[PDB]
Amino acid sequence: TVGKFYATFLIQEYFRKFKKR
Amino acid sequence: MADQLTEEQIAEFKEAFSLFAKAGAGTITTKQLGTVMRSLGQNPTEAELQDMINEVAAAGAGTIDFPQFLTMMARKMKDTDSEEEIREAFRVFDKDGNGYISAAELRHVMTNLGEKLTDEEVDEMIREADIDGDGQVNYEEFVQMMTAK
Ligand SMILES: [Ca+2]
Ligand SMILES: [Ca+2]
Repeated sequence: TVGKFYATFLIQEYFRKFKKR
Repeated sequence: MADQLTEEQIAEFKEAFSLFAKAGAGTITTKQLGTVMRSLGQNPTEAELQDMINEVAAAGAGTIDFPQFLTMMARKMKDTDSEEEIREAFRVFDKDGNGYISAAELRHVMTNLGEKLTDEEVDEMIREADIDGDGQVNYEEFVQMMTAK
C-alpha cells in the first residue's frame, strides 16, 4: 500500500549499514 | 508516459549529435561517439565513456542512434523519483517543523523503531556531516548524506 512503508525501506537500509563504525 | 523533463538539453544534445560525421549522418560510431560527447560540454574522465561505448554494442554494429545516446547520458545522472517520498520522511524525523534536522529529532526516529542505536551514533553522525559548525543539519546535507550504497 503506497504510504509510509516506503519511508521505512529507506531509513531502514541506511541504518543497518552505517551501524558499524 | 510523460513526467516533465528538461528541454534545453534535448535541444543542444541533438544539435551536436546531428551536425557531424561526413560520409553520412543519423548515428555515430565508437570514435565519433566521444567526439560528439566531448563538444557536448562536460569532460569528466574517459573511463566511464570507454566502458559504455563497449556496453552499448549488442546484436549489431557499433553505430549508436541519437535516442540511445541521450538515454545514456541522461541515465548517467540516474533518474529516480524521490521528492515527496523524502519529504514525508522529513516530517517523521523533525518534530518542530522547519528545514533543519536536530539531534533530539534524529534520536526520536531511532529510539522509536528501536534497533538499540544508543545516542552515541547520533552525535557521531553530526560530526561526520554538518555543512557549517552547527549542531544541526539542513535538508540539503541531510539528503546529501542519506541514500547510501
Ligand atoms: Ca528540526
Ligand atoms: Ca549543518
